[PDB]
Amino acid sequence: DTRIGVTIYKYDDCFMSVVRKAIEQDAKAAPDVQLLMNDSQNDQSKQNDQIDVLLAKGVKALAINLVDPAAAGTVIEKARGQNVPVVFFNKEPSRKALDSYDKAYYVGTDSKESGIIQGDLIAKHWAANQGWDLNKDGQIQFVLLKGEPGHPDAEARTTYVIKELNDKGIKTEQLQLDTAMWDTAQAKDKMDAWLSGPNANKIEVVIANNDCMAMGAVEALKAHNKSSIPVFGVDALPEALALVKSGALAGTVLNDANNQAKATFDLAKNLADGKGAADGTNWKIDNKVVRVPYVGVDKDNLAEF
Ligand SMILES: OC[C@H]1O[C@@H](O)[C@H](O)[C@@H](O)[C@@H]1O
Ligand SMILES: [Ca+2]
Repeated sequence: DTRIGVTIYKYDDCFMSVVRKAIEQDAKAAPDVQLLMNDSQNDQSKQNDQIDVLLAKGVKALAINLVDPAAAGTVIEKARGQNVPVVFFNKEPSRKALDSYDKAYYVGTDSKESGIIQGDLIAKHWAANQGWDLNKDGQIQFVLLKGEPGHPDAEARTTYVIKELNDKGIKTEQLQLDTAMWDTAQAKDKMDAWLSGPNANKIEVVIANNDCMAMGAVEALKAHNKSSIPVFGVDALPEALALVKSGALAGTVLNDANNQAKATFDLAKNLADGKGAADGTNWKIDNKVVRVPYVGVDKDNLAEF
């Protein structure tokens, strides 16, 4: 049997819980493979110790979902000590980090694409709902709930949702922006504060970098009887799709957990076996990276998801 060590940055991350379960399902098809699954409990120091333990247990590959993206180098040097391949997933290392070790790979997404798609969804809905322009100034007065600072998805989704709106001719005014660290409760509390402050009446649209934060905002809006304000997310979690159906969420963007899990597993297994990373698969690896497309979702195409 081939042992592959896997770390998930925290099992209670909504999206990574989906990915974790998918990778375990994929491991069923490989009777020759054993995954050693680790919850890093949102602590890079805990993850680092877990990786040491995995390497001591003789794993032939690592699949690592970092707590801290900047810690890729640290993790690479651990893997290098055993000359073990490492497939990073979902939190993208720098190009320099990936190039520092020939056995380091990455599976994830084109982060900017999710921001562009989200911006196009907002543009569509804004044009179709001019009642959303509460102050009739032709600009979107928005608040934005950001993911972890420095996380490539948080940075790209935040930059590109606004860039895309602006590029499409829709001016925007940032009323508030803060991180809620990908978390529902923090997002709910932050949105509630914004709704309880002076100038809460100016808020026209809520933009969240993910669905779990969007869901927290939905709950805060409900508490204030402000559900007329639209909310947009990213991931297309099942719970989020149910809120698209009910009208509580205006739109989201599928982050394809199933294919990211499958690519991570396939590459890790090949690398563990000493084969080419993409051998026997149709994955297109571009300079050691696989990116899986995002797809926008709203009521108009929900039936497809
Ligand atoms: O790294 C974890 C984060 O990954 C992102 O791609 C997802 O959209 C977030 O929901 C998740 O919290
Ligand atoms: Ca306005």
